[PDB]
Amino acid sequence: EVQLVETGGGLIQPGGSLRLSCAVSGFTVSLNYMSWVRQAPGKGLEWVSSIYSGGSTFYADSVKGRFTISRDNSKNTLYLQMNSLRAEDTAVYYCARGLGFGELPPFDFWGQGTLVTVSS
Amino acid sequence: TNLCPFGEVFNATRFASVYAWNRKRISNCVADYSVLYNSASFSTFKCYGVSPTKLNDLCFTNVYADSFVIRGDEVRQIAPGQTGKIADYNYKLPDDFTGCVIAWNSNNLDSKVGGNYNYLYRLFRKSNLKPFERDISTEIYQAGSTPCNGVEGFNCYFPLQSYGFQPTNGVGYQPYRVVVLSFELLHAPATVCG
Repeated sequence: EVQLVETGGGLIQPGGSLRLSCAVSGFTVSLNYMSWVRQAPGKGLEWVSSIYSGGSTFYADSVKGRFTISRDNSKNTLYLQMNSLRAEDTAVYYCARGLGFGELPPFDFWGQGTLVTVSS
Repeated sequence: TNLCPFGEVFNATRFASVYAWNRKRISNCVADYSVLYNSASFSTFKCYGVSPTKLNDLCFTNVYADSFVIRGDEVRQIAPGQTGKIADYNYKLPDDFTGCVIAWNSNNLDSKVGGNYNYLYRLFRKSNLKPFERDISTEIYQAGSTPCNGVEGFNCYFPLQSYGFQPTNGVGYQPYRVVVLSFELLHAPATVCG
């Protein structure tokens, strides 16, 4: 069975930082194809970023550079150190596993969702 | 005088897959690089290390021909210090790349109706490939804790997948026959120029 943990919602301000976590069971985060996706009001299933099994990483246009991807091999969990955000980052981010490819990689799993509250 | 033909690579009948790419050691003959430069029948022509025009005055020791066909949108991934799917899982370039890569559209002779299943590309690997590395393997990939050899299902993934190349594909989903020339320099004298 594959379980998903989406935690890290809270009172956040643009330009600051917090930390996000994704926990999985079964396979390992450092060896499978993971991809970050988000859902927002007025927005579709917006792809955020991805990490490759060989070590490489790839982000979207508006999230490259500011965000960083993080993972722990023995902890079998994955992290998103959200750093230097903007006000337009208010969304619900979902952790998922990309099987193949396409416009977005096919995700057989969906996260439980955590809603980012960019508000002061 | 005394030319050796190179038409069995650029004008070859059939290529191979990206993870089964061929190498053609070339030495002690004459190159005609100005002709292939002024051919103007290739959509992509980036020639690393040296200037593409005035390279004819200098010749090196050995030239190895590498041939493969990829989709039309990963053409930027064949570059030194560049990441991607085939860059990190099918063909890795050295950072100090001084070679010469040629690519062109090839849907009209290889992308038949319904797509071709004769080309396979690697999907999963433990790490990135080293530069100038070939992996001739049919091993089913293990993506979990249970062993994956002779068994399928969850985390027992086949690393090789075909390509869907229909004639009605867009500009970013067409088979591009990509050839790259690697230049070698050593204590052995230069051989191929004219």
